Amino acid sequence: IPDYFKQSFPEGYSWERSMTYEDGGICIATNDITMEGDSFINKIHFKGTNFPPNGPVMQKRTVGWEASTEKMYERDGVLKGDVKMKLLLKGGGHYRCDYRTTYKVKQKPVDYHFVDHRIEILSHDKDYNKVKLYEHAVARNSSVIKPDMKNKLRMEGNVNGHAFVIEGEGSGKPFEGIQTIDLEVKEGAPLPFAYDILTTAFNRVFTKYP
Repeated sequence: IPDYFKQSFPEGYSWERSMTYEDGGICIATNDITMEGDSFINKIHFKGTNFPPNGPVMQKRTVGWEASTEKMYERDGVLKGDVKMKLLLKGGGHYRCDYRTTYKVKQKPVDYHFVDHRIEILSHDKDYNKVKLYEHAVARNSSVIKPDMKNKLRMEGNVNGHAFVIEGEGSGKPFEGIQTIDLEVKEGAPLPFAYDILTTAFNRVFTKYP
C-alpha cells in the first residue's frame, strides 16, 4: 500500500472535509500540514452550522466516536476518504455523521485501501478547556520522518455562531499510527457545544502503513 501522506514530506499536504450529521448539523474543516524540523505544523479552520439548539451537540450529550473504518481511494487523480461515523450518546443511541475528505497529497497525479480508526478523549477538565486526546490508525488491504515526532496545531473555529480558537501540543509514532495531543481552548471558552465534533479535525501521517 502506498503511503501518500508520509511521501508528502518535507513539503507537506492539506485536506478538506465535510461532516454531515443526521439531524441537519453540518461541519466543514480544512487543515494545512507542514513540517518544521522534528514537528508537524497544522493550521486548521473549522466551521459548523445548523445544529439544533436541543440536539446532542448543543446539549453536550455525546460520549465519543465509535471505532471506524475509512475507505481511502483514488478518483480523477485525487486521494479521497469516506467513512460513516457514529457518535455515541449518553442515553445509549448513536448520532450518525457522513465524513467525506479530500486529501491533497504531494502527488497531484497518483486499488482502494482502508484505515481503521480509534479516537478517544483520555481526560478533560470540566468545560473541556483542556483536553488530552488519543488516536490509533492502521491501514490495511481490501527518513524525513523520525520514529518519534511532535505535532502542533492551531484551530480557528466557529460553530453555530460561536467563535473560538484552540491550540494543541503533542507527539506520536508516525510508523505505528499512534499519537496523543494536549488541547487548550484559547478564545471562546467555555465552548457551548459537544467537544466530540472537533476531535477528528485535531493528520493521516500518523497511520500504520505496511
